[PDB]
Amino acid sequence: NDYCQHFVDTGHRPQNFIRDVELIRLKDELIAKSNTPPMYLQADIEAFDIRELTPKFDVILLEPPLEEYYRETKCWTWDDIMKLEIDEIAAPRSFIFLWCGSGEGLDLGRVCLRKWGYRRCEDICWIKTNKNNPTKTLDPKAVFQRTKEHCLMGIKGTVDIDLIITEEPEIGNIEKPVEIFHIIEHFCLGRRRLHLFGRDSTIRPGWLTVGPTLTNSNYNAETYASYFSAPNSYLTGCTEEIE
Amino acid sequence: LFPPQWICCDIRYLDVSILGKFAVVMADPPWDIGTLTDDEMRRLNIPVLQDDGFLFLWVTGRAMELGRECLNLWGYERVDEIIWVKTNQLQRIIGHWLNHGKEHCLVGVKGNPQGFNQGLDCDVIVAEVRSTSHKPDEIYGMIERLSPGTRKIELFGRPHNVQPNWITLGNQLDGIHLLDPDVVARFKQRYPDGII
Ligand SMILES: CC(C)[C@@H]1[N@@H+](Cc2ccc3c(NC[C@]4(O)CCCN(c5cc(NCc6ccccc6)ncn5)C4)cccc3c2)CC12CCC2
Repeated sequence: NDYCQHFVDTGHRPQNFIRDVELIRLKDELIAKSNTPPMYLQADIEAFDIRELTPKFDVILLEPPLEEYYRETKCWTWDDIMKLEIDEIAAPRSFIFLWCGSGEGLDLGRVCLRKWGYRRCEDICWIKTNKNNPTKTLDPKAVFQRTKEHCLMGIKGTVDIDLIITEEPEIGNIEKPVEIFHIIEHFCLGRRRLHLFGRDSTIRPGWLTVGPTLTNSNYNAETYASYFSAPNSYLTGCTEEIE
Repeated sequence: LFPPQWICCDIRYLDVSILGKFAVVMADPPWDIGTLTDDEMRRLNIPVLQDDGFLFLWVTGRAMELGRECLNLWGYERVDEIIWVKTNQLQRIIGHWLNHGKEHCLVGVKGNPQGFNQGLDCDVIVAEVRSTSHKPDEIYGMIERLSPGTRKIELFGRPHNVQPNWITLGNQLDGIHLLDPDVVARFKQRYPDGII
């Protein structure tokens, strides 16, 4: 069966036909007992001195609002994103997960990762199904219909698959699948976790969220650093808390 | 000449100027991740093969970056990226951090191609794994719907890749099989004793 021919026939994307799309439970519980209280801070990140965010972070999730997320609807250009001083708040060993979209971000987002000093180790793909709606408006450069987004993973310093399959969100809904959070937390990369350009709807235990549209803030740098003072400085986030 | 054609050779040393221009070029290189070093991939004479059209370039691991390098050095802008979701015969899905469910194929444009059927397919392939290192036949159907009847050239193909309207080059092909008269003409002129 040629699903590409089938999509040309019927408007059903090939990913519509992927099927199915342990001890993992215990690891999830250890993550959940390990998680810091959620913390969040409204900040216009264009105008915001990033260095106020301390301590340096083990994980950075970066979800800038690309103009392409608003097909039928302040956007950030890759120009703006590349100027963020991401390297000033990243720990010497740390990880970045950058949502790149499906256009020039696949290239420009790689330039950022190198500019901030990371090498890319994984290319995580959000494949969007259209089971509930067998039509697209193409970017002028596009050769094919774009049915996916890329979240690039980066490492600097010394269980899950690289696919997320969900149904295409409603027009003007820009949320990324919450599955990206499970993939991250399962890596057990440390507990200082920053989500840049989060929203009220993305706040989450174990995470600090900073964004222009947050309606409330609770961030205090000294309180936040208190969660990781000894004897907690190096926990993976997947181990039992120290008494 | 519409039926399959091929040239067993070393793509490093073949004078590809004899082959003419192609609406589509596809390459599935053996990346140094019988491989080629990175300088041998940069120096491949891709730029002569096309004036206007598309390049399909499979990549993996660090050739994800390096293939973007060759792609740009060779004169292309990357305009799309196809991913193939690997399944079994029952449509379930099959890098030291995450398990890999896909292979990547960069899509690059050169010049100004006109009369192509952009938008017909979508950038995801779902299809069953065949041999090791064996790309899915669906890409040929997508490439034929995008640019029907035009000439296409595949670099680093194996015998199973030979397709109508395509000229396959690779060092595991059986001999030289050429039917287009101009290609036969330029091939005998440049290679009178049939040795490359
Ligand atoms: C996602 C992609 C990236 C992944 N690809 C990986 C892949 C691609 C092709 C594979 C293959 N191709 C057949 C070859 O002929 C075999 C030999 C090498 N080569 C050459 C080289 C050459 N000059 C140098 C030279 C000559 C002589 C002696 C030394 C050096 N001249 C002509 N041909 C190609 C054969 C076996 C495995 C391959 C794996 C596959 C994908 C798509 C799905 C995954």
